[PDB]
Amino acid sequence: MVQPKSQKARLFITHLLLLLFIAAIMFPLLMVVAISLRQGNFVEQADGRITPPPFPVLLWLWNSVKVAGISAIGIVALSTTCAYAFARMRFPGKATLLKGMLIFQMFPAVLSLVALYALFDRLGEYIPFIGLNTHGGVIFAYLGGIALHVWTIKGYFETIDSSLEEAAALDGATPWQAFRLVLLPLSVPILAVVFILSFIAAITEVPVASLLLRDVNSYTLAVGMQQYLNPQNYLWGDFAAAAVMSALPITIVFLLAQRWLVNGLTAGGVKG
Amino acid sequence: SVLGLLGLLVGYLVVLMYAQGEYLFAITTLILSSAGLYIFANRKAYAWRYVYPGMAGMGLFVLFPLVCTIAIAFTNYSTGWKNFTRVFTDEGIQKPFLAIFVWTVVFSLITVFLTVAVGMVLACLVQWEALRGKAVYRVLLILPYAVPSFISILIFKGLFNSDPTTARTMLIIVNTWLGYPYMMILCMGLLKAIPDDLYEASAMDGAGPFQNFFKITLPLLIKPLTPLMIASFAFNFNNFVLIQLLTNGGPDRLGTTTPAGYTDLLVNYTYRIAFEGGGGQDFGLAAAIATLIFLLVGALAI
Amino acid sequence: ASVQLQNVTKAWGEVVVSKDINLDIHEGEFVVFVGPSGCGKSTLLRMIAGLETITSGDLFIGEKRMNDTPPAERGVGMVFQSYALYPHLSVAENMSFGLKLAGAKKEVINQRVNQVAEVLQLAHLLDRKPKALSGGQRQRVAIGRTLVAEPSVFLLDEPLSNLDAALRVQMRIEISRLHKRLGRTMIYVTHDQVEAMTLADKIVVLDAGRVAQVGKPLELYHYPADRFVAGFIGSPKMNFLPVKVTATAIDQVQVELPMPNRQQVWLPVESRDVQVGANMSLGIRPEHLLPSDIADVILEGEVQVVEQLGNETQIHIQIPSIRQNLVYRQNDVVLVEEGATFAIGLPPERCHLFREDGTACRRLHKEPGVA
Amino acid sequence: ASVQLQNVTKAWGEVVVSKDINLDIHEGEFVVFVGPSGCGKSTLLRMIAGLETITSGDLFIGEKRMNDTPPAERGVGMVFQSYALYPHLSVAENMSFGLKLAGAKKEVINQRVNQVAEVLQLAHLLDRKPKALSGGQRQRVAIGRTLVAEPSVFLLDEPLSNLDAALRVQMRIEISRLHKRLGRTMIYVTHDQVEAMTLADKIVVLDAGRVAQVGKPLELYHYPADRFVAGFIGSPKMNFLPVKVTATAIDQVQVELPMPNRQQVWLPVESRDVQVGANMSLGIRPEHLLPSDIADVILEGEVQVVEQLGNETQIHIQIPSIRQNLVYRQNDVVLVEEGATFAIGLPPERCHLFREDGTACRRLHKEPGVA
Ligand SMILES: Nc1ncnc2c1ncn2[C@@H]1O[C@H](COP(=O)(O)OP(=O)(O)O)[C@@H](O)[C@H]1O
Ligand SMILES: Nc1ncnc2c1ncn2[C@@H]1O[C@H](COP(=O)(O)OP(=O)(O)O)[C@@H](O)[C@H]1O
Ligand code: VO4
Ligand code: VO4
Ligand SMILES: [Mg+2]
Repeated sequence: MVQPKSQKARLFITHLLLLLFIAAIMFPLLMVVAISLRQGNFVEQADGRITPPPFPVLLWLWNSVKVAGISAIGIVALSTTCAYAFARMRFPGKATLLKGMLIFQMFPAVLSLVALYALFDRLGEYIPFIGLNTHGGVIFAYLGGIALHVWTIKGYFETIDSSLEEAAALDGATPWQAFRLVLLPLSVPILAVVFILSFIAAITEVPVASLLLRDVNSYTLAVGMQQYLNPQNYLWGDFAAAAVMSALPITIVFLLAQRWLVNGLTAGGVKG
Repeated sequence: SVLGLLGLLVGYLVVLMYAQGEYLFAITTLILSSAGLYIFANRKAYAWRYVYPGMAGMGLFVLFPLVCTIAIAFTNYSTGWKNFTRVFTDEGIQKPFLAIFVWTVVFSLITVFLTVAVGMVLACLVQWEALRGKAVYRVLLILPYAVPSFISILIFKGLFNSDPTTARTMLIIVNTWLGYPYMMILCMGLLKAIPDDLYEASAMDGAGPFQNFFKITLPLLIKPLTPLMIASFAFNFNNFVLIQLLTNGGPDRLGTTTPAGYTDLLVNYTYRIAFEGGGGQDFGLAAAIATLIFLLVGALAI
Repeated sequence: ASVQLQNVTKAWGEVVVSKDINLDIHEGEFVVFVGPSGCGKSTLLRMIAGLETITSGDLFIGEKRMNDTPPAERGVGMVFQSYALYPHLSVAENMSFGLKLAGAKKEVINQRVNQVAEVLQLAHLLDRKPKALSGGQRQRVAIGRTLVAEPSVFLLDEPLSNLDAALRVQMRIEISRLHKRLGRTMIYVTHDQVEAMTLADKIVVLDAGRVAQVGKPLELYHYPADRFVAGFIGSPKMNFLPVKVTATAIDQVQVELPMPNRQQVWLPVESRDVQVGANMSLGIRPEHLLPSDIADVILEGEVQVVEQLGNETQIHIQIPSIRQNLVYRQNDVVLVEEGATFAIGLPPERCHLFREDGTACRRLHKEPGVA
Repeated sequence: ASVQLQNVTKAWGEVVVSKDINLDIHEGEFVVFVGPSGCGKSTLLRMIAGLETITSGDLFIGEKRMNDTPPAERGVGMVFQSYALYPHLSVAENMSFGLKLAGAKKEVINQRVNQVAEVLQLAHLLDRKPKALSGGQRQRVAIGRTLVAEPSVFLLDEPLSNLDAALRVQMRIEISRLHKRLGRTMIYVTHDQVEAMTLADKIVVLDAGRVAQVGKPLELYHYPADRFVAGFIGSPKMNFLPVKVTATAIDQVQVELPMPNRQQVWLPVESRDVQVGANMSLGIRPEHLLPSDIADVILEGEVQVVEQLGNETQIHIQIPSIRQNLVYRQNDVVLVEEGATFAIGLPPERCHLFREDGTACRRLHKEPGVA
């Protein structure tokens, strides 16, 4: 039997340890106590009464989820293409580009805010990636410049055996057809993982607040909670309600991508 | 011919760039347009055809803003080398600067080690088929990314109500709690790709769970995680205006003047001769110290 | 370890790949499993090792039930068909993994690894990742890993598939030496008749997930107990002829060949249950067919295919009124061209008689080398 | 498409896995590659297909340089050593992948896939992923992919390594029929002498990335060029007795046997480039050793190991003089126990002679078969 003896012991120890870890890392995330101090906060973000900032469920949550989904889809596509190229074909300057892109990946916002604000207010002319408050030009599909995911799909591509796409190429498939019909279906868990990471990064993105010109109506829920955080009152009992609301889309996206994740994809493929 | 008409519409814009007097913008847009058009039109550069969109997006997202900042470092914005001579002769904080950088690098190393270890262990545990509540367990485990990392500190401060060593320990533990799910998702993805036949052989060799992990799971995951570990090390080395509520005031571990703000990692140690341009809109000096930190961390990385 | 199996039945849902296997391997016995591709050999090896569950029946190893014992504590070692090689370790690390895990010593492990690499002719490739290797070298690395380990049971699974003839011979000699040194029970799965007939004290011939016969190699070659086993044992499959029984004696059955002259011969086979008029199935091995210079029925035919092997010539004759072609193995090089006439003699004493259901009438001829 | 390589040399860093290869394959030729385990057969195959890059030389396919041509356009279909199959596709999808990529019709795809699967015995497996397929079935799917394709060049890389005797015979027959029907170039790599001699129009033997000899199968068997090919073609390997020269006639050499009686025999071998007193290496094939009843010179010794193969008996004799064992092959079953004395005769007309370098003086004996 593959199942080992004394499994109940290891299973029980693992369950107890995981439960204790869950409690320890959930206690600081018990943010709902400040909300449920008064039930009027859920004031009344979900429905009813009047709240000076607009009802997050229909506006801020929707904007955040739309931006996150679009950015994640574009990021996944671009990163998977770049990683396939880098990992499994040759072109001059490849190594130099990898080392460069790694170095230029890392940067703080102390330069980002001024440089990107200059970029946006210099853009000015008419293109769909409108620099100023757009909700469709900034952030939206414009978070696309990513290095971690390019590296991640590349490294995953290095794991998969090459002989599969070698046989595909020997069958007359162009590299595009091979990449579409062999490499991606066996590499789909990494696309799921990177999609998850991109969605969470886009959802919880407080910096790059280029939507400040139009700061009441539709814009990102992160900047919305930042507006909730006001110096002269430090009002939090309703501010954290938007955070607990934004806890939901990540859970839903994680479950949807969980339906994708699977092991043993390259099972029984090649010998040796 | 369709890819040729698209260039003209882009090419019509390049006139407006020169019309508005922004020669650098005109140069960048003409360069990118010519590169894309030629790469697509010529059939020989298939790999460059695959590479161009991502590289161009990366350029316009990071590289141009970064080089603009380095250029700002060489002008007053209120110069060439006077700001760099100043930051070199910055003796008033030079001795604290070295020690602050040392503590920052030690802190980043220990926190990236702890984060990777915790994430990998949890991903391997959830990978187990004998575990029953896999889905609920892993969703509750990823949950710590729900907070946008701006008031998790506030609730921590509310639940905790001195001892700069304790401040450092709280710093490290809050980074681990806030960053482990990233490495856990990464290790889940990378654990999906391990062939099971190696585990079969290792079991044939008498390997238990711990030995099996340390011998097959760890070495096959540490290899694709190395670039990710380096990047996460850089991210845990430098920070910005976000997740800033730990250590309200100045802990003064190494004579550091730290605000009501977290991540003292060579940013809050210098906020006032820095931040919004040295506190008095000296963005030239701010960009100069930013260029210095970029240069030395790049030296460390290689 | 006296590996024993009783009513071991496997099932992948509804299909059954192992049906009532009752094996019995004594301590320190060499047993070889041979069967048609997909009979269940690898599944049976895994079930013995524990890589796959046993649905019903009892598996005994060393007089201890091992149905639910984990594969690590089973105390067995297996050579995988995919070689189960670690990609992230050199050849030395791959072969020394087991001894390093089981209480390493830093000198005896090194000595054992160097000796095994030397006797596998793997010295110069001691520090190369399995990517930088050939198929034969990978298979030999798996063999060396198993040999460096000292398992109670050696579960070798086709370890000589990607090797030239001289290397196969040397590997067989080395495995025989290791067996005669250790005295450990070993189970060997192979598709080579030379390997099976050489390295065996007992052979098991699987067929669609069931045991067809068990015995000595000479017993299997000389007195096959089933039509399938008789067709399986031997590299050129034995020529089978449909035939009608005409009369039965006390200890010999006479039969009537389907050729036009319908000559009848007396076969010294068991007469029990043999019914006059049954549609039998005569079988004669290609090597046993004598040239036509012997007074006999003489199956004259016409040549179709001549295969030259250097040391022997294989002639396929299309006998009239015969669906298949009799295969004839003459010694040395014979210059016979296609479309020519050829005749062969049928030894009465070398013929196996098979009934309609596939069973065999037991032969009554005392062949040499079989007790 | 004809395949010809001109001074092709591939070097992995320092290691020269292929050195100055000069092969020429005409249209419709069944060239079979044999050699030691790791001499460079698979590397040559991959470099012909284009998966590897040659460090020198030129590779012509259809009289056009293909050093820089990608694998798609070369028109080479290869059956891998590792059964390179797509695990996310069932058997039918795996086989029809190439046709679907070619954009053929569904009806043609289905008809041809069924046709191939019928002869490869996979009809009931036609709806399964490779994870549930045994090793032999995986190999058969690997072969069937190229079979249902129609590439101008067939690169079969050890295709029948994990198949039983009868199934391997059937696969040989089907592949030979396929080649006869089509008339396309097929390069075959095998470790089966039966396969090589029964399928090859021309055999190529490699040795450490170097071509040893190229010619007909029986030509290789009868007149080997060097010691390596002489000991490699034919199993078991040929016996080798170091000898000393005494007198060289016009067309025959007198070697002095190392026995204490110093019997000298005249070998009908080329007398060019041999000096009186040189130290040559005599070689006699095992199957050609004669019984001691009728012979001129007898090589008396004692039996060490006797292998009973059923259709034949192999006897190892320890001669007091030569250190090796004279491997002897006798037809049928002979009952000789170990430790008993045994004497065999040496037929002078059937022995090869070799120099210390390795080159063999050509035999003056007109062996039958070879022109
Ligand atoms: N990547 C590699 N680097 C160095 N040597 C290699 C590499 N791959 C194979 N070799 C060696 O080079 C020779 C080529 O043989 P191989 O590629 O295994 O195929 P084959 O044995 O069928 O010719 C072998 O000795 C092999 O061990
Ligand atoms: N998961 C599975 N489900 C159903 N049938 C299987 C499965 N795996 C293998 N088989 C089939 O069952 C038989 C078992 O053979 P296999 O497991 O391939 O090993 P071997 O051929 O070495 O005995 C084969 O016919 C194989 O195709
Ligand atoms: O791929 V091989 O080393 O068996 O010629
Ligand atoms: O179907 V196999 O006995 O070659 O694993
Ligand atoms: Mg098998």
